[PDB]
Amino acid sequence: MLNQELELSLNMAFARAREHRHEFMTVEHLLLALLSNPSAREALEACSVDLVALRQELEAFIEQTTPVLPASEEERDTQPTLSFQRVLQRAVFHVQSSGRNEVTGANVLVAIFSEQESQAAYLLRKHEVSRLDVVNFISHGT
Amino acid sequence: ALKPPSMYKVILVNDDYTPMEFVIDVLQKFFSYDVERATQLMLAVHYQGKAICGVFTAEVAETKVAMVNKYARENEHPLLCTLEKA
Repeated sequence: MLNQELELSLNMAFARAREHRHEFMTVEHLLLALLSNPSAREALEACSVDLVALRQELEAFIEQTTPVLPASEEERDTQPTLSFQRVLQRAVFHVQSSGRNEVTGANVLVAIFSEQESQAAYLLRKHEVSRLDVVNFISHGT
Repeated sequence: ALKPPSMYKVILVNDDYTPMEFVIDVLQKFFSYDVERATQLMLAVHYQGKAICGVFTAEVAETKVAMVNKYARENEHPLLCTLEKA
């Protein structure tokens, strides 16, 4: 089960991908919607992330590459890339092996790092963040 | 030291049992082609042996390859869809 906030952030980015009529919702869509998620950004801020240079780089890349539906037919709905599906699952599955009943934004953030061929991850890694870093912050704070 | 993730070509591989109309349909449904081009591309597949249907981010292509392959599987034909690095 996902925490109220994460689910907001999801419904948020989803609702955005329909308004711009994007065929697929990617990780990049996610990592991005994550940028304005309490739990997520705290971690990011804590790693000294340019919350603005990211947002740009992502918004920008989401654009150049996300196929858009033909204005013609509406018998199609935003399909989650496989990568999205996987991130989301690696996070639910971990929050599950910790007993705590709710998955947090940061929980998902850590997940993204594991989709090694996504941009969202290359971005995060370009901004000097690392899984450890995010994880270290969530486990203790430092 | 690090590089943004490659782009992937999404290929269609010819086979002797898949009906061409299916291939054409797959091309139209999953790649937004009009009949003119769709039929051509099919002819490539058929005579070339394979054909590049489009080029996307690895993250996306993996997904198109999966959808095309299922549809194939669901409509009971061996039409193979693959991907390659740009």
